[PDB]
Amino acid sequence: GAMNSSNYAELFNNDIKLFVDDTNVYRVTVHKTFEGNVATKAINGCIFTLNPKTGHLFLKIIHTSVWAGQKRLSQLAKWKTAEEVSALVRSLPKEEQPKQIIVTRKAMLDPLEVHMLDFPNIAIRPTELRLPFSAAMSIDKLSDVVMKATEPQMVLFNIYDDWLDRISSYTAFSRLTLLLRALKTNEESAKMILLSDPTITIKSYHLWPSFTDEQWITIESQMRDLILTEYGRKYNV
Amino acid sequence: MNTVPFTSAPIEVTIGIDQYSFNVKENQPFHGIKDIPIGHVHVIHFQHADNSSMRYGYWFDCRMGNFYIQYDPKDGLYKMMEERDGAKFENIVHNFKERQMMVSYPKIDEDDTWYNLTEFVQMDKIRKIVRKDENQFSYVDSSMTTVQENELSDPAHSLNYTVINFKSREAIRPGHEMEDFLDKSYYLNTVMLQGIFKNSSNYFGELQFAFLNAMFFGNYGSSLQWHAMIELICSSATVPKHMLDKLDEILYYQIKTLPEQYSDILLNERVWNICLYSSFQKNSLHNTEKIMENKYPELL
Ligand SMILES: CC(=O)NNc1ccccc1
Repeated sequence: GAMNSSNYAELFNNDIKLFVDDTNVYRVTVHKTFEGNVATKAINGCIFTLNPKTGHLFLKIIHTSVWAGQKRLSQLAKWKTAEEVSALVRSLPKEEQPKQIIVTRKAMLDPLEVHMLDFPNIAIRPTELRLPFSAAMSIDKLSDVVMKATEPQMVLFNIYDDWLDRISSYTAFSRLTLLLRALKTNEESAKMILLSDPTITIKSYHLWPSFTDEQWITIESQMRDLILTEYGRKYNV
Repeated sequence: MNTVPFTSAPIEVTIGIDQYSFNVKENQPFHGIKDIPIGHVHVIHFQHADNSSMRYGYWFDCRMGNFYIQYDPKDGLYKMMEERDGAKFENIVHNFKERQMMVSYPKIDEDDTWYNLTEFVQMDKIRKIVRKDENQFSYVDSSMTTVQENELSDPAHSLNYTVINFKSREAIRPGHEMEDFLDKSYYLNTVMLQGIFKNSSNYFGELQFAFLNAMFFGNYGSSLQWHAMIELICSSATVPKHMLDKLDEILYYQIKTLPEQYSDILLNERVWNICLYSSFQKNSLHNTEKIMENKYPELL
């Protein structure tokens, strides 16, 4: 059924699964109009689908042109998300199709289930976790590719860079969510932390800096301080 | 006017005839029911005093033969049977009518309740779902399950209601996923109306049938089916105007007749607040919404 802290390690077993986050598919800026009214302007977005065991991110870019002449875009975005994920599964060879698909927001269960009627053997599940995946557009390389795109586009990334060479999926995912929780609670500081030292670089084929093991522990520590902090500055404790 | 004679009443039972019911005491001299209006289906049903578990019942139409009731002490129930010997039947009935051992189906002449509850209920059509074809009448009880209930375990004793499923390939055209799920006009009209029932009278019949089994027997799957068929219409942007108006009337009498103390279990909040306030047909069920709000405002 639902996914929560009890059944947390299921993600790293050898059943293929994908997380799907739809938070950034429909993105607007809200402005005033010459007559003094308000209007939105859509910007490009994306569907964030992730295999938590491999790190593979399938990043489907949603070009504003999708929305042209559409009504009820918030509700349409969820159906368009389900159509893109269904198309993604249908493209993959059978041994590569997920056995589960875990949506980060319950509103996506019905729109996805209807799109995957052809896959009665793929389980569509919700989750009780407060996962930070909306912060994924706070990763510069990801935001860049999304904002520059001029047409629909699928771009593939390993959100773990080469971490799996040295650590396990369970720890790599814990690292990624700590980094995404920090970026979400205070983007400026979180970034300051990651880049303070110019000697540490981001390889062109990676998203995150090339830290050693000991640097990552120092990094992870500071990200926990931040999240505790912002919690005080937000709850006065 | 027609007659259902009983052989005897060996056990204490509450007996129902359509929307009427009366108490018969163990070995009270009772020999059945008279003056049954011809021209409608009818249902006769039973709740033993000794075990309020198991409401059970027979659907029957007097034009289709001569039918009596006879307690079976092996199997423990009032059984419906057909008398094929015509002159033996007439003679039995006359003798019991003469001795006045029968209760009169008490229809008030202003009252169209039964017809309004049964307009499109047909005996050859009920037999397409309560399969028991050696008999002209059809047995239902509280605990019988539906074909779709067994898909989620005895098929001969099932209620093969038409299968409705909103997240199904039958209900969802490929490439109109969102259009078809949010607006079920194509499921309702092409798949169900044109494809299955053939017409709305048939669709309304099954729905009327669904409700009465639910109300009379507390058959849980029957009430899932009534609610489903309601929901499919309420959730379709494009419904013939004649269908919507007839539905408003049908639901209006169903609501009016429901016992005031059985509503909590027999009415589904989600379906009704959708039908009446969110769905496409929020504006179109004027009679049913007035009676729902004055009688069961609690549900809303
Ligand atoms: C299934 C089928 O034959 N018709 N629908 C129906 C109509 C009236 C009574 C019972 C069912």
